[PDB]
Amino acid sequence: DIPQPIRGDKGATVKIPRNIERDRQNPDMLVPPETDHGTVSNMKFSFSDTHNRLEKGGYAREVTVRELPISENLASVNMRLKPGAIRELHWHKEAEWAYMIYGSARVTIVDEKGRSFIDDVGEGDLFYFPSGLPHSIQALEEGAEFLLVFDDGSFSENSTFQLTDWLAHTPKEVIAANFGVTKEEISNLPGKEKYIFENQLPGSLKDDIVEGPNGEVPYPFTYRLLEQEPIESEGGKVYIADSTNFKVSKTIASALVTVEPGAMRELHWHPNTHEWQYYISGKARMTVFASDGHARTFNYQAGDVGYVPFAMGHYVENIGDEPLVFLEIFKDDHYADVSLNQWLAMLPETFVQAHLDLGKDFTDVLSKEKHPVVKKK
Amino acid sequence: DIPQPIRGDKGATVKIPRNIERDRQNPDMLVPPETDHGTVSNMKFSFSDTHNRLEKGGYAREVTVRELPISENLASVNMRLKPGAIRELHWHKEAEWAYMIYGSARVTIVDEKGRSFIDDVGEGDLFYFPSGLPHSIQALEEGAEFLLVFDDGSFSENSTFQLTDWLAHTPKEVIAANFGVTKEEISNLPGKEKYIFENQLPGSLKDDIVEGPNGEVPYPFTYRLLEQEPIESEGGKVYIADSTNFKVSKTIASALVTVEPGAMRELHWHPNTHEWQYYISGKARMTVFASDGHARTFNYQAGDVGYVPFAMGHYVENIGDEPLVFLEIFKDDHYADVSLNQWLAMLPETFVQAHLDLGKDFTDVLSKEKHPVVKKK
Amino acid sequence: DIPQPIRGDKGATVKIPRNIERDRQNPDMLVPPETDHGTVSNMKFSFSDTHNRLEKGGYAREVTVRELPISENLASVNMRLKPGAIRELHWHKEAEWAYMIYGSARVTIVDEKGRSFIDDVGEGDLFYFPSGLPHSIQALEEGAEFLLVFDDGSFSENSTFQLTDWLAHTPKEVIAANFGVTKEEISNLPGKEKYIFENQLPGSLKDDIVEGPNGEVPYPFTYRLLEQEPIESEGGKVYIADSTNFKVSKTIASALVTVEPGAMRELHWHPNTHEWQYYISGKARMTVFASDGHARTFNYQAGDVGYVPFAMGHYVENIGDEPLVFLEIFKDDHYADVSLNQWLAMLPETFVQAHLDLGKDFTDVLSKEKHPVVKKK
Amino acid sequence: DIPQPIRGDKGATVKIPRNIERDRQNPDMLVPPETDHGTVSNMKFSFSDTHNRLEKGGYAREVTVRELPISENLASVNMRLKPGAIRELHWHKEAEWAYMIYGSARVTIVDEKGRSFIDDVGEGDLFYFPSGLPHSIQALEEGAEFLLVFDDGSFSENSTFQLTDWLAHTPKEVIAANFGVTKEEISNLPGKEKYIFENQLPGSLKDDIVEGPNGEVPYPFTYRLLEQEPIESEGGKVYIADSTNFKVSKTIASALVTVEPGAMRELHWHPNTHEWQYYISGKARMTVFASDGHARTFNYQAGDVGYVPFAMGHYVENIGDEPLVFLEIFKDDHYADVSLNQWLAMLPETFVQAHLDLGKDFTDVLSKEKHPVVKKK
Amino acid sequence: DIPQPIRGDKGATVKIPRNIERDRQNPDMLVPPETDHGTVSNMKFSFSDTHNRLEKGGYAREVTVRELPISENLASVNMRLKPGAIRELHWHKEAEWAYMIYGSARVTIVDEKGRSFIDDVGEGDLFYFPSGLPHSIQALEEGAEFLLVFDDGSFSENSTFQLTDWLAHTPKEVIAANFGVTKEEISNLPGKEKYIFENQLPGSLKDDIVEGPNGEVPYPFTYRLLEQEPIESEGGKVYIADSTNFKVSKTIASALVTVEPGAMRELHWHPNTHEWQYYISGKARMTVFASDGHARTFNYQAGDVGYVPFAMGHYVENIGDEPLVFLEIFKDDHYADVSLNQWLAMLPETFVQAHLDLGKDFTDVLSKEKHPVVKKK
Ligand SMILES: [Co+2]
Ligand SMILES: [Co+2]
Ligand SMILES: [Co+2]
Ligand SMILES: [Co+2]
Ligand SMILES: [Co+2]
Ligand SMILES: [Co+2]
Ligand SMILES: [Co+2]
Ligand SMILES: [Co+2]
Ligand SMILES: [Co+2]
Ligand SMILES: [Co+2]
Repeated sequence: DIPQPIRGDKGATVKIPRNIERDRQNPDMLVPPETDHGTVSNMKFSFSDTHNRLEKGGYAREVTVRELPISENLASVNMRLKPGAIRELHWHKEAEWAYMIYGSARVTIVDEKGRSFIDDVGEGDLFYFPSGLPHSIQALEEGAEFLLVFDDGSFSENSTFQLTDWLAHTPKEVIAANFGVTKEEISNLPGKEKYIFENQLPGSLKDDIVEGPNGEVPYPFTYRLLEQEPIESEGGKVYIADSTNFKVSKTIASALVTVEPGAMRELHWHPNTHEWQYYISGKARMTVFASDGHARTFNYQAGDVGYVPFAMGHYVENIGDEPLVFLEIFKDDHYADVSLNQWLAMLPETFVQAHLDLGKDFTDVLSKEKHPVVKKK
Repeated sequence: DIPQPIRGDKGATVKIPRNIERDRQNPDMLVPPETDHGTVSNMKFSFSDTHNRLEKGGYAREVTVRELPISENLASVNMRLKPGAIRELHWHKEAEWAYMIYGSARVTIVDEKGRSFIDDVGEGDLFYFPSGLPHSIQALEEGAEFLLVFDDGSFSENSTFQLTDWLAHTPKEVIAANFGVTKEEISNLPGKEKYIFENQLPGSLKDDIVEGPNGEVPYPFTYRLLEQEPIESEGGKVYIADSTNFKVSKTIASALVTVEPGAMRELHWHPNTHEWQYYISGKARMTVFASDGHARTFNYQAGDVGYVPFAMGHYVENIGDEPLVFLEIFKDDHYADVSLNQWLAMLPETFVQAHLDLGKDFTDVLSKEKHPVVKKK
Repeated sequence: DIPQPIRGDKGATVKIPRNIERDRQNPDMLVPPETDHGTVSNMKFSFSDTHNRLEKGGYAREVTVRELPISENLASVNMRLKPGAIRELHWHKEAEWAYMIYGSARVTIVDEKGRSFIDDVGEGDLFYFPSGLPHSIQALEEGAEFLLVFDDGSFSENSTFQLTDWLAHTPKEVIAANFGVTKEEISNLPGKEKYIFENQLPGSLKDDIVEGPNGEVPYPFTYRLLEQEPIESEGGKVYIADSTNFKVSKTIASALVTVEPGAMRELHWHPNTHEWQYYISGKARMTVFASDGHARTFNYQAGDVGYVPFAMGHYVENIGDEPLVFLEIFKDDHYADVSLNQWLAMLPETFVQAHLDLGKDFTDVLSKEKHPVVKKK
Repeated sequence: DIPQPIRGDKGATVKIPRNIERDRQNPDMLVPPETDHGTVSNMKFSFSDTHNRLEKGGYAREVTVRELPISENLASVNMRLKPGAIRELHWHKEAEWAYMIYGSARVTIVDEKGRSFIDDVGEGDLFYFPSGLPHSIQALEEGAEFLLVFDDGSFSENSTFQLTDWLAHTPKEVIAANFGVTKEEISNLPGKEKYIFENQLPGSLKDDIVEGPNGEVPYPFTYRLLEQEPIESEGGKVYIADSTNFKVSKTIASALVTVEPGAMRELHWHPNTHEWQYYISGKARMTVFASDGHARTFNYQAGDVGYVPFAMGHYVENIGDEPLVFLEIFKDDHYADVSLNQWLAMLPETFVQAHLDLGKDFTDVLSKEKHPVVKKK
Repeated sequence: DIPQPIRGDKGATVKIPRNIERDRQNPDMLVPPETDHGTVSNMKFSFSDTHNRLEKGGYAREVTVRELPISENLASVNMRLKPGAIRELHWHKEAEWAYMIYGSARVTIVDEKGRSFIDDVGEGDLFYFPSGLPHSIQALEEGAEFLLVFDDGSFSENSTFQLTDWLAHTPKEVIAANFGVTKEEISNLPGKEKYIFENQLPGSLKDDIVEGPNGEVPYPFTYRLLEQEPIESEGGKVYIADSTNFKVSKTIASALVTVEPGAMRELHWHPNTHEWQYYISGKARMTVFASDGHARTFNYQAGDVGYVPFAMGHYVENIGDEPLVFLEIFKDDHYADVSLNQWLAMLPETFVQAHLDLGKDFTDVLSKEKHPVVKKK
């Protein structure tokens, strides 16, 4: 049927032309909980509402601070590559973190000491490129689609540094003198960037490996997140990757969260930094508690970006009949949360009861072990 | 008698209605030293000039960047609790540092790993809560009055995150699902925050201690400052607590300084960061030397906040007949100063004489040992 | 007696060393009204808490954004001159408005067309100097003390442009070529600025007037504020000067308000801009209403600066037994206010009743005429 | 002859009065490479275009963010001292790094623990003073001329903290009480700063050394850069000093680069931070590649400051017949670059060929060893 | 000969490699007047130090806030066109003012009511294009070279809105629907912008004029500056154009100043706004007096930009043997200045004497008429 912004005796039918589809995707916004209050920034933006850059070989679209101004420290690109297609050799000012949602791809990277790392990634794997280090992505036989996250909200991926672009804007005399070749020998350099371009499939990983007088990199730039043992609680699963296990990932900590229907990521906050979210699949609502009696609830589904400013209280509730699967990203060297449940369980029961005006029947259910995802009884 | 802004042949009597009381509290402002020069920001604000928030169980008032704009990195709350009264369980974005001026109180804190620390503090003790970590304060039988310092000037304590406020702005369905209880069971949750509230006195410390599967915290969140051996020089005493002795205090370094009458905190500066001051008792003047021939003198007494921007030269002189007692606060992992006296004592005497146009009779009195507080002969 | 921050069952006695004199000056800050709520910036500062610059012939002290950061658009100097003493010929980037509180002075100004205006100002008169136009102030037989207001909060009086300072930092060859004289004829130029200097009394005003070829200025730069007919209401008087009557005063609108014991400047706000206040004599309290359930009360007396950000609700109550006299200053081309009383009086009484849940007995007292100052019955 | 802004069919003769000398110093600006494109900030400023402060004993002139706004993190002073002349004892907020271009000088420094270090420096030596630590420079028998670099673009050296200035603006009573002497004994203190002043030559280094109860400094504050073994490639030499070899230099990394005629600093970028440059001798051009098809070429010669924002591609080409010698400065704890040549040499040749549309004849010349300076064949 | 930074006993010879040619251009910077003091921003930049954009038909180079950061409100382009060459139809956010230094050009503009103005401008004429109004410039038989000034310092000429660029980035279906034509009829549209392009000479002005239904523009967009009567004084001429005579020039006031050898633009300041300068021919020095004892002298010659922040004192002295010709530009609706001479001449002579410690022999030379340019006697 047709939803209306009505809650008990409050609200009214909509009398003007409206976007009923979007209203149906945002039931907790058209009709917020009575417990919402006050001004809170927007914490939700869909990749479907962004310009998609189409190239021969795939596409790329972004959610940055220009779409979602609350997220000043983190931005993201949803990138797709056809089989064999190459995201051109390049670098940026920002560090890059990635999750492989679909397919597989080969990455390259050269570090500051001239050492190369080349590796394949599959679904559920991560990669991380430190700031300034040059890299590439090439999709294998199935193609690839993945999420890139960059540690500056102002990022733009029409504005990174491309190999062929650099050369196209360096005097020919200089390129020739740099390499010890003639101007003639470099006459066929492309006159513009490629960005994404089609290419034949690469050979075996084993045959791409390049040996150097500087040795192997000390830590890999890929990580098999789904092959780790998750934190398992009743209604779901949590896989964490930060700089304590994925060693190179110094500026980005991540978690992949799965929430079964009827379950929720429990009430908690982060005492370290802001949370940036991407919703891979499913449907959720989350209330952000902003202090001083301020709270706003948001709805999310596949393709949405979410956000929770530093230290604000939140939960993520599955409100659909399918699994809810989302990433949590933090610009920091480690993941950390404080669980509301565990916090109160570790305090004297009389003290908690004095706060909450509730009795022993509440404090008895408190648990001193942390269960990030909990399921309704 | 009635003081006038007159110094030698300079200045004149006041001919308009005036605040004679305040003028008497500020003799070095109504009549600055001839050596003051140029524009310098205000470095002085009284808690008596702030709004006091009164609650059942005590009060709290603050000096922030909105009162004292030079102090952008540090703000402070003067908080008072009646016996048994509780400063409600809460958290903030800022780290918190505290000094117990009067009475005693019990604190609680839970860290990111779910480990609890509960302890009593008495006069002269400190506590420190890292950013984001939740905590509480409850005054014991004498009540309590203490100074809180927060590591962001923009702090406001009507704007921290309260337990009952968070719950009051979370949908009931969500609270019930989070804990595995019915909406009925949480029906009596307060509909608003408490902030400070009255409560019966707590039992023994020994009986409040809560055991956990995550073990004890690695370092205590309280510190007995007055039980340490002070640096002792002729006219006073200095007790320092930074992250090298009070291990958890990573973002705040402190010193409690006592200056006998006729004595002064010697000429020095800090090569690391800004100094924030609180005057516990007594009366002082301080000249801040701001470079480029700029200097301004300020007066201080009990209840005043003071400040010295990064690297500016200063001293703190007791100008009353009682002990002068004040705190120095630094947003850094350690205390450090450069003493003017010791600096010059460690340089060739001819070199110093060449600078100062003074002879061997001056350089002979220079001391290579540091005496933070010196007494007039 | 000794005031305590106690109101019924709220609050507690002060247990730490305190500023009792300042507490007596701020009773509505030590014990605010219970209707106060939430974070509001400081709206109060005393000239007695500022460094007084003393010179041969008088003094100058200032309240600027460095003292009162809410006041970004307006700054003030309290300046005193002994008989005959001269505030040196100078100019600034800011426009300058002034109120003569004590004595009398001669002012000079030259405009952009090379025309001069020279006039005497006594108690209750104003002057106004448009931005960048050069001027001077010289006290007459009685000396002078006055309040200067500048239309930028970042103002400093140590940093305006002084005549002798300009000449001291111009090459002697250039000064010589500028006036067609030799270097020797200007060798006695002061090597530095004077700022304020002693001098004999000037002669009669009529013998100082300088005629020239560009004619008289079109509008005077002085105004006799107390010689106008004030708005008189039950408990006081209001004298207004803005660009509509004091024609040159384009960037500053002003009002002098007198409030008898037991009276108040009524509840109102300004739809145009911020209010800057100076308290000439008497004792006051004001609550600033900041919207969204935020309000904060402040106390003021002789020598205090006050402030009310744009559109915020306020009243100014006399809480002493002597008349309360203050200036209201606005950076705009006219004075404007909305009176709470007059506003409701101009609406249908039943509409007002539906809002306030009061009856005809309330709406019957509302007045359609504006009475800016009302007296307690 | 007379150069014109003409390149092939583009540009035109200059028809207005012009600066032919400067045009001759900037041939790649009057006539940029065709490969330049788009808006790029200015990356070049000459010390010859700055105000020189002359004192008895030498001079000092600066290039700061007020001259070169792209350089917000780094500023520089070119300072000259006559034999025996002393740069007065002082300190700043910024850390200081220096290179001795001509002559020799003695430095002093006292650290936070009261330990002194006194040492001589000669041509090609460096010194580094951590922020806030007080120091001095005195030229020996040949005099001295050197480059100072400060780690804040906003630096000004008329605004650092001078010993005699501090004392000149401290009340005499306070100075006397600080040292335990009479006001009489300090009567001859200078009434103003000296900054740079003449003085007789110092005695032996051995006789200036001052012994302390706090021991020797753990790491020296001077460094003999030219006595280290340089990285040697075909057309030049690179000497690097960062915090890994010059231990105290925590915030500044440096390299001195020598480029023979016909040679160039190869194409590279820095993945860590911005580059600041000083051209000691010779003549160069450099193209800064700013991403998104933006590139601008600049010319440089002795006395010029240059700059390369974080991660932008660049090279430095000798375009004269003398050696090109320049400093590269980075605000970071280590030097790091990525060499374009080595980057591509460490990747599969087919992959590189696919990017560049070039064959095996290009990829064969790629070198896996880094040669910072390369010479034309 | 070889200039050295030596003035009497102050300064020393330059011991490091140096830019002797630039030093010869800046003698009052290598050896400033002793009356100079303190930190002042750079007020000088050369067009010769900027990247010259070369196109078929001419060139464009710019001085913006990225070159001269003190100039935040005004930027400039030196543009050259060959005979018949066209600066492509375009518009910008900034208003545009121009002075024709060489040759002649045809300009077009269309206003907000759809009315067109087309006119020819020769040497010494101005044009002005209000913000956002579309225009073009086309050189006549001689070619043209001119100075453009834009009322925002952040301007870039690579980033204005070009006709063909707009069409190139609009969907072909939309362009077709916009004009009621087919996609094929617009297939020959340029695929990119032209910016500057060659073209045959236009015909007579009379045959270019386009009549339309909205009528003639009310005020012309060109002005014959050199055909007005200048202010003539002893050593030169001043021609002023602002909104009072050149009616459309609402945001830019201008003056062309000619100063004979041995003459100077007298000591004055502007009470309204900043001054931006361009030096057309000749050689000058100017001291900018910045208040508080700060002043700095700069040298200028043909091709230089200069600046004087709001209200700062200045003069412009011809220091060569040829006439000195420069533009003064102000972002305001009128030109205004206060003359130091005229100012003092309009005050009582004894008041002036008391300030300057000079006698009647000085005040007797003061002139009540403004002479903007004075000649050395
Ligand atoms: Co990338
Ligand atoms: Co979270
Ligand atoms: Co707290
Ligand atoms: Co200190
Ligand atoms: Co004035
Ligand atoms: Co008002
Ligand atoms: Co230094
Ligand atoms: Co480099
Ligand atoms: Co244009
Ligand atoms: Co001028």
